[PDB]
Amino acid sequence: IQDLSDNYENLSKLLTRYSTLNTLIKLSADPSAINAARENLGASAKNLIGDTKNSPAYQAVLLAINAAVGFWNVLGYATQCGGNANGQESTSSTTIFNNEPGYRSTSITCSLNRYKPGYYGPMSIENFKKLNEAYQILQTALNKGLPALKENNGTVSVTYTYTCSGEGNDNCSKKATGVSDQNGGTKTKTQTIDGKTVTTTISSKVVDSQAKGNTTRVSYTEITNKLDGVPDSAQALLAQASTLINTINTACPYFSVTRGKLCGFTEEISAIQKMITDAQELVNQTSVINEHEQSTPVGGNNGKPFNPFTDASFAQGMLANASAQAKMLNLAHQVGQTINPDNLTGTFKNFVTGFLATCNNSPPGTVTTQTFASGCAYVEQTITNLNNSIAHFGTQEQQIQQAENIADTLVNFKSRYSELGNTYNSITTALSKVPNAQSLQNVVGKKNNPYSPQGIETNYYLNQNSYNQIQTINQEL
Repeated sequence: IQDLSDNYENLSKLLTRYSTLNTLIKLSADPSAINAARENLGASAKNLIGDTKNSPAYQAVLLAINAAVGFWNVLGYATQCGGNANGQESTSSTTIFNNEPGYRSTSITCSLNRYKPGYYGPMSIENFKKLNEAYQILQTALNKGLPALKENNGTVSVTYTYTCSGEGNDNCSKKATGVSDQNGGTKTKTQTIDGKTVTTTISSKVVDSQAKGNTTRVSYTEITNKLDGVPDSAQALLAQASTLINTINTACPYFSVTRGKLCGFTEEISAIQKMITDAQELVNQTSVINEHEQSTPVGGNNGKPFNPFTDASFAQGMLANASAQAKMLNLAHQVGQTINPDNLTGTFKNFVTGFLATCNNSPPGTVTTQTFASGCAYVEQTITNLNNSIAHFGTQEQQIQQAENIADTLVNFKSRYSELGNTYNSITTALSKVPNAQSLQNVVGKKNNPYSPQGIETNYYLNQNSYNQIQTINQEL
């Protein structure tokens, strides 16, 4: 019998594929099972793109965004910045950006002079402005709340200010800001973001050192930026998060809390770039689902019985729909795994547990004097809510898998049905090589079906009892 262990192994493996294929074939030949799977796809799609708390897709998008914001909240205060316009070194230019996580301040001050901005040096004012604008947009949208993935018409208004002090400072100058007058001029432009018409209003105001309220006693300009109609959407915010982390990686400025270059946090930046990319690909799947609705009846709803060989035009779209939902769930889990401290070690884990997933500072998008050196982007809570939503989606995931399997079977029905017969033949052959042949031959059987109009000439059967015994013997050897 010990010489029959490979025989029972092959027989057990074939019978499992036989039963799985047989059940899948019977499912995909049944219009009621098909319509139940198509109805499940519609409901799980509505949850994926319509929910917030209970959508793993939504939670993963929020996590990728918050990891980027929290990364800058940890390191922004220690980041060296300064200089003049177009990355030129400055003599005595002090440029302060408000609503930024500075050291014991709600502002980051850029006042490093006599050093040219660049890699491993100070971040240029041009790069900080690019960084700051994305930071303010993200924080304002996160404060309002990221809408569900199906939402394409949500907007926010974003307002932020920066001041220019010191002799020779051309950062709040006209060619930099492109206004007109600096003491009272204002400019209204339009910049189309993600297909949205965004109205931008830039204002300039000069405050001489003599003025009641100017406790700084240092003649300074103030630039106020007002963006109207900024898209608050998954795709739009992921692009802003991409701009934030990539501006950090591109400028790679010097920092000192340890000291070095910001792009030296190579593990953190690689993780955030991957999470943003995975989240963007996750969001891209919504249009695949949108263009493949499963609501309309199929079959199987005409005069004659459903034929899986000819009445399965809908299967390709059903497969694309289920494929997109499975891909959304897998990518959502991938975003969690990338940043989850339980999967990290060394310096990367210490960064997440000690800094990114904490908050010394409170509504989302809040900048306080204690924000610095802390993530303050609810990274810890979002990881928990993402994994909670994945567990909540377990039943729906299973239904997506079944739908996927049914749709894949219908697309390849001729080949899958033919594989079922070939598997039956390999089983009967393998049965002839196990001793005392006429004992368990009941395990598989087939009957011709002439007067059956589904185009399926042969029905395949399986003795669940004899199937069970063969599996136990296989387990015994």
